[PDB]
Amino acid sequence: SDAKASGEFSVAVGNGARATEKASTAVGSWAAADGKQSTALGVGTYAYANASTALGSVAFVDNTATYGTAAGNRAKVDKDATEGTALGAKATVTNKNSVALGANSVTTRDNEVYIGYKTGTESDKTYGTRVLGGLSDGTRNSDAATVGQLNRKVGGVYDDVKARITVESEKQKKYTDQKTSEVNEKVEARTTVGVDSDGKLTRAEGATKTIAVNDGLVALSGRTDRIDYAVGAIDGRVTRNTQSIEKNSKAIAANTRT
Amino acid sequence: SDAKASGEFSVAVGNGARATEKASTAVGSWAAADGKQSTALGVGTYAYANASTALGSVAFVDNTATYGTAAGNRAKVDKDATEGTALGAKATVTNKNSVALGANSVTTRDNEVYIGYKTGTESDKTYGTRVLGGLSDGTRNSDAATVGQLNRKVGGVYDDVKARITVESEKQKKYTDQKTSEVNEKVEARTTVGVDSDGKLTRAEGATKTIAVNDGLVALSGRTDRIDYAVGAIDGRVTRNTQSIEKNSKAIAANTRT
Amino acid sequence: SDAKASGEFSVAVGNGARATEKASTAVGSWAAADGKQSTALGVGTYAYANASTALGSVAFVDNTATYGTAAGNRAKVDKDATEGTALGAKATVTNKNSVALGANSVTTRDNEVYIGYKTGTESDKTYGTRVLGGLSDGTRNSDAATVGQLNRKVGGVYDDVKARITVESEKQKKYTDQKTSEVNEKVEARTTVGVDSDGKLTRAEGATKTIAVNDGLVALSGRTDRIDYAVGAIDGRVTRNTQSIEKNSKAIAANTRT
Ligand SMILES: [Cl-]
Ligand SMILES: [Cl-]
Ligand SMILES: [Cl-]
Ligand SMILES: [Cl-]
Repeated sequence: SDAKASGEFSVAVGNGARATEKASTAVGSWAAADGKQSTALGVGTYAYANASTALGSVAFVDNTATYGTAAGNRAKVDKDATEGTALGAKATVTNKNSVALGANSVTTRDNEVYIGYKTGTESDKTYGTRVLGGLSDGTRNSDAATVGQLNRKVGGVYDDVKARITVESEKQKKYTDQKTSEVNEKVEARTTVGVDSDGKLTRAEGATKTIAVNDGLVALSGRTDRIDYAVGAIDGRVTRNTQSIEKNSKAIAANTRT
Repeated sequence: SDAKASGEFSVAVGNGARATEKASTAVGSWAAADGKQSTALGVGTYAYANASTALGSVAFVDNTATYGTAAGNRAKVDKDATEGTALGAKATVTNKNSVALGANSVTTRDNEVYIGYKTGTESDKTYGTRVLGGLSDGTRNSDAATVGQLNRKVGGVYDDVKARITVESEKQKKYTDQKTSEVNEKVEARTTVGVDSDGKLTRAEGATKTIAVNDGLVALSGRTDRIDYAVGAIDGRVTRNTQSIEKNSKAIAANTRT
Repeated sequence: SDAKASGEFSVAVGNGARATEKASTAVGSWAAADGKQSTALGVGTYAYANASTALGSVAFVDNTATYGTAAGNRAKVDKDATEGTALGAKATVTNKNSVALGANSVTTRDNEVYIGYKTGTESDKTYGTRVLGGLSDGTRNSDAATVGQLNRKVGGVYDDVKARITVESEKQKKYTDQKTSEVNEKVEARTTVGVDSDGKLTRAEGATKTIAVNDGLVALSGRTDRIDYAVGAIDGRVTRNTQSIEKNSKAIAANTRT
């Protein structure tokens, strides 16, 4: 039917191609550039929105998707996805200001770059994921962190925590030793007595022989037992002496004359 | 005025289009491909640098930006941005070997991929950011780390640290018990005495009754008090007996005759 | 020789250009679009595979690389790299369903986006890396984590671990104090005696003066020494008294008459 270049500055090349708005360019049979400053390249390629660019056969930018850019066979920026950018065959942008990066890629949120993709004939999953490589370590808060950075950051903190736990355990050992020692000092100061050359108990301070207070008590109690017996035995003797003395006095008096 | 294809192998299509260097291609009214192996597609699209490619109306590659690639309406690779790549409408590359990815995107450093973007009519911020989705977990040090990886790596270390702190606290409990027990063993060994059937103090080892050394001392001191009194009382009696005996002897002698 | 548009819906523009399959479009001298729905733009640009798109002079998609998309001077999707996407001058995709993003970029794995690149005249390294900026914090497990997130996540756990170590050290202090105190209570209960107004030993409970059991034992042993001497001395006296009494009795009897 065409080619028909009806817009100002417009160019249309190929059978059926049409460029119908100002500054539109359509190149490829049946391509259509129906937006202002729109560009369509390839067969059946449609750049319908203002400022849209569709590159590759059957690439598509919806007429509502102002500033949409689609590159690759069947790459698409869909309804309401203003400023969408689809990069790769069969990539699809369905969100504003987002990027579907890679063949078969999709978008899921606005203001997003998405590198996951519609899986084909072999996955139970709806979307597959892509590994992202070739990164320098991020420096800014909004830079991507690498696996290397993650490991080093986590490893460093892990070693620092190991180290702190060590210091604290040593502190607790030292503490218990000093606190336990305090009580041991008291025990030692109060529970021993020195023993003399002749067995006399003395202050433990700088003494040759040393014994425990309980042993000293047992031994001293034994001495007391002996003394206790003797005192009772002597008492009996003294009583009998007294009685005999008074009996002698009486007899002396009787001799004298009573 | 044109179209003018003056370079070797050059092609120019559209009113005013020009392709002026070897292997240049300009397609679109007023497009210009002025670099060697340069390609311009769309109205007013300029590929000025050697090996530059500008795709979409008003896309632009500065003549100094050798190897610059710009795709999307108004996408631009600017002065000195050699090997720049602008992907999306109004994307701008101002750094060497960098990529402005997405509509409105910019670059800030050389050797950078940048997915942040010039914000429009509604932000006090100069640049907005984009969330990046669809990643497989990175495996290499220069791979991107995912949120999933970050959480699992940090969570695992966190649990490991919990576990270590537990082991160490239990070690400190066990330690204090054993150290505190040592002193308790000493206290117990030195501060008790066994008590006999008849009250005799003995070694605490395997004794029926047991008392504390201080109680034993108090009780033994009381016995000593009693003995102390008795010894003094007996002494007085013995003194008086002696005096009476000597008096009797004198009287006996007087009876005898002195 | 050409231009030759021999495919259905095909368009070829430029000397030697050829579009030889259904829905193929070749624009640029010596360009070739030899795939179904293939599109080649620029001088010597080859879109050989079905559904391939090659944009920029010398851009190339291998005939086996179905759905390959290459944008930029010399950008290439190579043998067997089906669904490859090369974005930037001299970018090369050698893996299925992968993206070489940026000038000089490469791919290393299938299902990968790669932003590292072949270094040129000044590196001993084969591949350079690119910093990735402009990210919003990831929310999903497959979102990219930012440096900001990594730091905050790691910092928060680090503070939490600090805090836990503090609590546990305080627990160990409190524990040792209470356990050490228990033994101190026992020591104090068993190792002191009260001293009376008149020196009498009593239970330490609510006493004016207090002394240690070992000191009390030493002092009590000294009293016992004194008593021990006295008992022996008194015994000698009592023996002598007895002997004198019996001698007096004998003399009294002799006086009486024996
Ligand atoms: Cl005694
Ligand atoms: Cl006597
Ligand atoms: Cl007498
Ligand atoms: Cl007489």
